[PDB]
Formats: sequence, C-alpha cells, structure tokens
Amino acid sequence: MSAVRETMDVLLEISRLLNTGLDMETLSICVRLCEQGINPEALSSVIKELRRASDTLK
Amino acid sequence: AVRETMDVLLEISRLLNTGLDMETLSICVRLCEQGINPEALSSVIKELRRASDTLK
Amino acid sequence: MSAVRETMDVLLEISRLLNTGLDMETLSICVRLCEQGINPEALSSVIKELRRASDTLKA
Amino acid sequence: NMSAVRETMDVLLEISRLLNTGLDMETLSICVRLCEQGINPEALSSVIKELRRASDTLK
Amino acid sequence: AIQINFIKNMIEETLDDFREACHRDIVNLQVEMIKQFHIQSSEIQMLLERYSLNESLVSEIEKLREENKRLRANF
Amino acid sequence: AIQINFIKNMIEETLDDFREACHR
Amino acid sequence: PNVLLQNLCCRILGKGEADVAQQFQYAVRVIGSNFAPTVERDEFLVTEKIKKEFVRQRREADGALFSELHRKLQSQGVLKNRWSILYLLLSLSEDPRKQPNKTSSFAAL
Amino acid sequence: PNVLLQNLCCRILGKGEADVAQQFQYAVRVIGSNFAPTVERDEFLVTEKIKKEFVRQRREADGALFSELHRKLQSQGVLKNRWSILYLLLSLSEDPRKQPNKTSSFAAL
Amino acid sequence: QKSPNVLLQNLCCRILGKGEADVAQQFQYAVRVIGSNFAPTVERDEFLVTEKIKKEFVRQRREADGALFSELHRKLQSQGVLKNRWSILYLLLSLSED
Amino acid sequence: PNVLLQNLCCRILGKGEADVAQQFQYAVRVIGSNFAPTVERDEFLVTEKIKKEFVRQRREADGALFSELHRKLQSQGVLKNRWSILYLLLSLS
Repeated sequence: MSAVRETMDVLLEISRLLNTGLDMETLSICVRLCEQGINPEALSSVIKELRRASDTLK
Repeated sequence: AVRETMDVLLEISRLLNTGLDMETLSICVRLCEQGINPEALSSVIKELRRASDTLK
Repeated sequence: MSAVRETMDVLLEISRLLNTGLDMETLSICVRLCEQGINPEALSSVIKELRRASDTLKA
Repeated sequence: NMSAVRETMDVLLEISRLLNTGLDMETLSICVRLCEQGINPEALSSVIKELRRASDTLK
Repeated sequence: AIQINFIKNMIEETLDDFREACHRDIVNLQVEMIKQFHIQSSEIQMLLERYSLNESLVSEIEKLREENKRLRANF
Repeated sequence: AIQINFIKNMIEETLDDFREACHR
Repeated sequence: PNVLLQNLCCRILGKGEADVAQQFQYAVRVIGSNFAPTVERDEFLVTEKIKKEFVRQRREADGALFSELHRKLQSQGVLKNRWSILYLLLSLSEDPRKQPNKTSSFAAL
Repeated sequence: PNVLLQNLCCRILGKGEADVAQQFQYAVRVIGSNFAPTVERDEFLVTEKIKKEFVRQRREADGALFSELHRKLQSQGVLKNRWSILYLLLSLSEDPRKQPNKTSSFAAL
Repeated sequence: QKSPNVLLQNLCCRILGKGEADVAQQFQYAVRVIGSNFAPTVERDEFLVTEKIKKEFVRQRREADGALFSELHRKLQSQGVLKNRWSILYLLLSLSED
Repeated sequence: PNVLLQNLCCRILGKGEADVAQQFQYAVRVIGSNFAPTVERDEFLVTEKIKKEFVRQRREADGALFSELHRKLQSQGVLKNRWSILYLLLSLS
C-alpha cells in the first residue's frame, strides 16, 4: 500500500500534464488491474468513458 | 450576442451555396456554450436537413 | 421508347467490358431507381448479398 | 498417396514453426481441409484469435 | 542521402500522427457500439416488462390466491 | 532545408484531404 | 440541452410532434454517446480548409471576403466553439455545377 | 419502386416470386439507410477512377474504348443521375483473378 | 469424413482445452463469425502474398529463415494436392508471432 | 480482478454508490469484448508518441517534464508492467 501510493503519486502528476481530472483513489486501482495482467485497451475504454460521463452530467 | 453572430454566420452560408435557416445557427450558439463536440453538432443537423427533404 | 433503349445499349457495352457481371433486365431496374434518386453505395450492397445468395442456393 | 499428403503437411509445418505458431500438427491439418473446402482467409484468422483469447481467460 | 534523411523523418512522423489519431477514433466507435447494445437491451426489456406482466394478469393471480385459502378456511 | 520544407508542406496538403475523407 | 434539440427538430420540419419523432430519438442518442474531439481548438487548419473550398467552387473572391468576416467574429468575444459551426458549413458545401440527391417517398425504396 | 426492387430480387435469384420476401425486407432496410459517397456528382472524376481500374486488371484496350463510349452515352441522353449509374457500376465491378472459392461446400458452414 | 461442421468442432475442442460438448457454446459463436463475410487486404496475385511473408521475416530479424521459406514454397508447388495455396499462406502470415 | 473493476467504476463517478450497478455491468461488457494492443512491451516508443502529441497540442514544456517522470519510474523498478500504464496515458493524450 505504501509502495502502491508512491507509484500513484507519479501517475497523478502525469495525469496533470495531459490535463485530465482523476481521483487519487482511481489511480491506485489502475495499478492493481495491470499487475493482474488486465488488458490496457479495455482499461482505457473504462477510464475515458466514465470520467467524461461524470463531467457532462455535472 | 446570439443575433449579432447569426448575421455574420448567415453571410458565410450564402457564400458556400449551403442553405441553413436563421433559427438553426442561433440554437447552435446555445449548444456550443453548453458544450458539444464539433462532429456531433454537424451530424444532427445534416441528417435533419435530409429528413426535411424526404418528408415533404 | 427510342431514346431510352439507345442509352441502355451503350450502357450494356460498358457493363460487359468493366466486368459488372449483371444481366440486361436487372441493369434497367438499377438505372430507373437512380433516375428516381437512390444512393449508389446501398444499391451495390443489396446486389451483392442477392448475388452470393443465388449461387449458394443452386448448389 | 499417404506419403504425398504427409510431405504436403510436412512443408507447411516447417513454415508454421519458423513463423511461430501455438497450433499443433492436428489443428494445422484441420485448417488446410477448411482451405480446400472454401472459406476466405480472414474469417479463419479471426475465429482463431477469439478462441485463443477465451482459452487464456478460462485457464 | 542527407536530403533524404531529413525528409524521411518528417514523413514517417506525420503518417504516424494520422495512424494514432485514426486509431483512437476507431476505439471510440467500438466503445459507443457496446454501450448502445447495453442501453437498448435495458430499454427494450423495460417496455416489454410492463405489458407482459400487465394488470390483466396481476388481478387474476391475486384473485386465485385469496379464494383458495378462504375455501380451506371453510373446510 | 528549404528543399525539406517544400516536401513537408506538400505532404501536409495530401493528409488534410484524407483526414476529412476518413472523417466523412 | 434536450429542449434545444426538440426546438431544432419541431421547427425545421414543422409541427407533427409525432412525425418529427424520428429526429428527436436520433438526436439525444447521437450526442450522448461520447467520443474524444477531432478538429478542435486548431482553427488555423479550418480557415485554410474553407479557403481551399472556395478555390474549388471557382470563387477566389469569396475567400478574401470570408477572411475579413472571420476576424470580425474574434473581436465580439461570443460563441465559445467557433470551429463547430465552421465544420458544419464545410460538410454541406456544394459546388455550383451539380446538386446532391433530393427524393421523397424514400421509405418505398 | 416497391415493384421494381421486388422484381430486382426475383430476377437475380432466377426464381422465387414471393419466396424472396425475406431478402426483400433486408434490401428495403439497406436502401432506407443513408450514405455519404466519397465523390458526389461530377462526370470527370468518376471516368478517371474507371480508367485506373481498367489498367490495373491489364485491360488497356478497354480503357481507351470506354472513353469513346462515355462521350457517346452522354450524347444519347443527359441526366443529373448519370454519375450515380457510373459509380454504381464501378463499385459492382468484378476481378478476373482467383477462383471465387467453392459454393458447393461453403453453403454448409 | 470431413464435413466443415465436424472439422470446426475438433478445432475448438483442442484449442479451448475443454471437451467436445463443452466447447459448444463457443462453437455456435465460431459459425457466425465464419459465415460473416470479410475480404483479405491482398486479393490479387499469389506473388503479392509471398513477398509479404518474406518482408515479415526481415522485420523480425530472421533473414535466414525467409530463404528457407522460399525453398519450402517450391516443394508445396510441385506436389499439387492443394489448389488454394494462398489461403493457407495468408492464414499463417496473420497468426505470426515473435 | 472483478472487484478491482467494481472499485474503479465507483471512484470515477464519485465515492460511494448511487445506482452505479449499471455502470459496473456495462464495464464487464466492455472487458468481455476482445480488443487487441498495437504494440506490446514497447514502453519506450509509448513515451516517444506522448511527446509527439505534446508538440501536436503546442504544449512542449509539459513534454520535457514528462520525460523526468518516466525516468523516475524506470529507476524504481516496480513490477506491474510499466508498458500497461503508459499505454493508458497515451490513449488519454
């Protein structure tokens, strides 16, 4: 969890450069999904669409 | 603001020999300001023009 | 009747060279539908499904 | 005849191995039989990839 | 080859930009498709449900249970 | 370098027409 | 957002409110299905494109005129997404030498 | 148009005068969808693609021949739908190359 | 025998690593996919396909193995049991891996 | 994997459920559709493409900074597959 968070900080910064809002919590969960050998292409399709859904609604 | 813009846009459409109505462009400003993808805005209207053709 | 027949005959010359592989009768229908407004892309697509459907059926 | 088919298989089998495959000899035999029996090469390639993928999710 | 090395680089990079942008779009159609299969499946199911299990059925089901128990009460 | 730019500029023109075509 | 779309449908097509139905179901569905933008916030490529269009329509004069009216839009400071209306116009451009398909009673075909 | 498309279905299959109802129903669906063809009207543009196609199957003598046939075609009758017929034929072309597989066992899968 | 239906089942059974009747559910799905049409990227000339396989070998940094492939190609041509060599060749090309 | 997919879905829409059952089921649907990567374990190129995009957005200063951030991950040597996460960042670039 300490190691997962440290990585998570690095991804949070990268996420600022492209100018996408993501919670810190979601960035930690992505890490679990690629360690389990989840497909990054399905993963991105989830991230894109649910974050966008949230912004258009509000 | 909406009207002032509609007249300049109306000038442009006439040059392209593309018919759009006065009303369409004004609604368009409303959709843009709420956020609309450029592809989407064009696509709804393109179809709506063809629908009008078939209908009469 | 005279004008119509003379475009078709010129039209059948092109079709046999370009390798359409359609029949005479069927082509006249394709042309009538165009003059009445049809999209070309849709029309070829329909022809294609019908064509494949006929070959499989016979065997 | 038995000899001739073996050699036909044998050469194809050598090519499959160079290119790296996950198919065995038995499956490869089946594919050829499909090829002879018609079946455009893209449909065959696709059905294989989906079936290979589903097996990994299961096991 | 000096003129060529410069050109060559420019060309490949722009064809790649076209391939990555086109690639992204095709990811968006595929996703938009699956999503629509989800939405329509929810919708059709809902509209279907209302009438399949319509009031006509519900009243006669209700009617059957209350009567059977009251009967056994009198036996 | 001008000679590179010249080729660059040409290439851009052909990709724009394709982009709109691929978009249609 | 919906109200806007309904007003586009009803108005152009005329009042059936059940014969303008088609467009309306079509409209909500099409915009709600998310995609990431292409030809957005790159107005330089778009102006150039409309100038080529004019050049093609054998109206060189209209391209310099257009450029003047374009700069007039910037100063007003209104209409957030300029590109989207420009993108729309270009799609429906047609040349003065043909006319695209018009037919009605297309359901029969 | 209902009659014309139904007769289209019956003719191609070479039989079935109310058994081609299912295929017909599909055809009515495809036609009822819309398209945006890449290249819309204008006689020059379609003639140019046909010549390239002629060269590619190595039928040069045919490319030269066709061009006379096109001028002739025009002279015999003038449409605004001329292009739609020439594009229709274009898409519906057949290559001489390869066997078109079996259909005598391909039916079964 | 060797009807298409019987051959497609055998293929599915071994690749999924499950019994004959236990690959059925995927078996139906497999029939729809094959019965939906596609057309290869390369449609004309037997040579256009071969040169592609040959380019692939170089790309993978296996120049020597593409030479060996040319030699095998002559062998296949001479025996003449198959009349749709191309389908077999396009199919392995597509399923190529590192 | 299943619960890690469910967690992600709740977090992006805003923490705590509020009829996000549908959205989780929708993502299950997406993940069951087989997609196919264009490159696999070529992490270096995926960094290079990001940078080409940043010149494309005219955000070149962000592009210098990103290089430092990837080099950070490279030093730490964490195992998860570095290529997987970078490929996620490219799609959102």
